[PDB]
Amino acid sequence: ASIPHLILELLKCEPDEPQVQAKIMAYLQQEQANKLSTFGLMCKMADQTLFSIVEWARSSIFFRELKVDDQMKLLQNCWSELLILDHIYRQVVHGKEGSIFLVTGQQVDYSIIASQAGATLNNLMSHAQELVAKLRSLQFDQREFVCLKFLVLFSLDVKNLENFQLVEGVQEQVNAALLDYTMCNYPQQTEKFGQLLLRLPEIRAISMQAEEYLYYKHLNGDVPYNNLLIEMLHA
Amino acid sequence: NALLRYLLDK
Ligand SMILES: C=C(c1ccccc1)[C@@]12CC[C@H](NS(N)(=O)=O)[C@@H]1CC(CCCCCCCCCC(=O)O)=C2c1ccccc1
Repeated sequence: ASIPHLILELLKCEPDEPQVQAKIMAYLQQEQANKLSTFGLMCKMADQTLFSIVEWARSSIFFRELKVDDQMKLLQNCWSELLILDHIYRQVVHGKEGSIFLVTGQQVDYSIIASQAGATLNNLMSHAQELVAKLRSLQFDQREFVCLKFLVLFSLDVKNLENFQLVEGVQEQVNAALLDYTMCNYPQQTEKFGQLLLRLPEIRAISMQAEEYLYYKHLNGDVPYNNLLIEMLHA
Repeated sequence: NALLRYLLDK
């Protein structure tokens, strides 16, 4: 209890991620049976995650209300950050440092995955798990997770929108609701709200570096053909 | 990005 109503409406938009887990792993079980590098596997997992993210956005209150051009602009401004945030929150939920949990729910030792990555993605994963640690020490919960997801989707820095005022209002509403919820449910940890907000630019920097890395790796022919991932990358 | 548009209109 002690949850503002707007945050319950936002929680109503969360997918039955058990079923999403199952469907993604079924898709991959089927695809691999018809030589796939670990990097390509991660690319295809991120592709399915992107499909699910699009289904979550077009399920959102406020978001459906937007012209499809505005939806496109917001989604292509924030898809990478949403991916990184979902990864970080997954790690926070499972909270077994020294392991990485995939959108499949599959746990794999951080060692064996990092061994296969270059310096760029290794640095980005290290930073992501530092963020995981800090958010765990703050007791990042699901309510704050969805509030952050909506703050990232409805970004103030997306220009050339027709209904920028809708995005401004959504930002104001979600910011106020998260303030109220965090400080009322965690008097334990005053300034937890400002800290949560301070973590967003860092997630964003990680997201942008990763986005450009995968873009350049695609231009070099090392990103296996992932339809929506590559489509988001090119634009 | 025609794929994203088809996803959002479907
Ligand atoms: C954005 C991601 C991503 C997508 C496609 C390709 C690589 C990364 C995610 C985001 C979550 C997503 N999970 S997933 N696969 O379940 O959809 C992806 C898994 C994950 C962990 C990557 C470890 C694999 C690296 C080994 C080969 C690297 C070869 C090389 O170095 O060139 C990502 C993550 C990236 C940055 C910082 C923090 C995490």
